[PDB]
Amino acid sequence: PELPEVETVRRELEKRIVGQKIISIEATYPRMVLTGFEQLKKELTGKTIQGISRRGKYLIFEIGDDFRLISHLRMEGKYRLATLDAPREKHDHLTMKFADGQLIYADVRKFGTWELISTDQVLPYFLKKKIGPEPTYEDFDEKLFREKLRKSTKKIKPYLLEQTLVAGLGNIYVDEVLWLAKIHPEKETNQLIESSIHLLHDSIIEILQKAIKLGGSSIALGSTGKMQNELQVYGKTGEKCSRCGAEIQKIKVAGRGTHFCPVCQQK
DNA sequence: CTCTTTTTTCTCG
DNA sequence: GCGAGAAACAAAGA
Ligand SMILES: O=c1[nH]c(=S)[nH]c2[nH]ccc12
Repeated sequence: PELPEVETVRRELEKRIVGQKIISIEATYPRMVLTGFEQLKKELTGKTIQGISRRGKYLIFEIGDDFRLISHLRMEGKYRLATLDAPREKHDHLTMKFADGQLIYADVRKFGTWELISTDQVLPYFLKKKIGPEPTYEDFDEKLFREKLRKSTKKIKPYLLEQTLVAGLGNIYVDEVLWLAKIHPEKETNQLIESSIHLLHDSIIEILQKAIKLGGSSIALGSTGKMQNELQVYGKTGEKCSRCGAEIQKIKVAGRGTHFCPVCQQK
């Protein structure tokens, strides 16, 4: 999941578990709780969920006044709300039980993580990760963006994926964004001219906000997304580009599968 | 059978 | 510092 999917999950959860007292917490895979499962179980049991926030691709459960549970879904994490008598499925790892249902985390690849941290440590947590601004007009300052691009000789796609120029892009939306901004994924950032950086900036915001409105891409909470029907290049190798009669090509860039339209995305 | 494919952190040179 | 490659892991396809 990328920012749009995580935000969809955040919204569904917010409407359903906020106000719910945690009756108990159980784990078949305690190892994904990086700060210690027993400590998390002791601290959160009996607490009421106050809210759910999000920063980049990170889910943030506000639980009691003084704790936050930072959940990352990584590649295939999935939450669902189930009745208490629901049967365990093979890749279920954690469950948070309420009086009238339960929140189950499942993750085939076991990459997802939970971290318990205190409220006044949330901002420091994200500062230490150097997570960039949220992809909104109010937060994503183009001027700083522009100066960071001009100082680097990194390729634009992997640099955007680092989450430090701006938060929330992953492989799908970085490919869509670069297609929309007519930029080559291996373009070195210091060769980007001002007008391209401007288009890149706005496209990042516009694509991510559109995907949020369409409830994310779906290829469980957040499983009713429609953004996948609007994808222009990701996973569409060999099919025609929607800007010219060329075909989508797929290459490897700094380890990632990369879909782009050669003719519309020259350096 | 082998090899490759699908977020973030770590290692090595 | 850097970039490349691999690692965490499971399942599927070639
Ligand atoms: O290289 C990265 N690619 C993605 S998708 N997320 C990241 N976080 C930190 C580094 C990276």
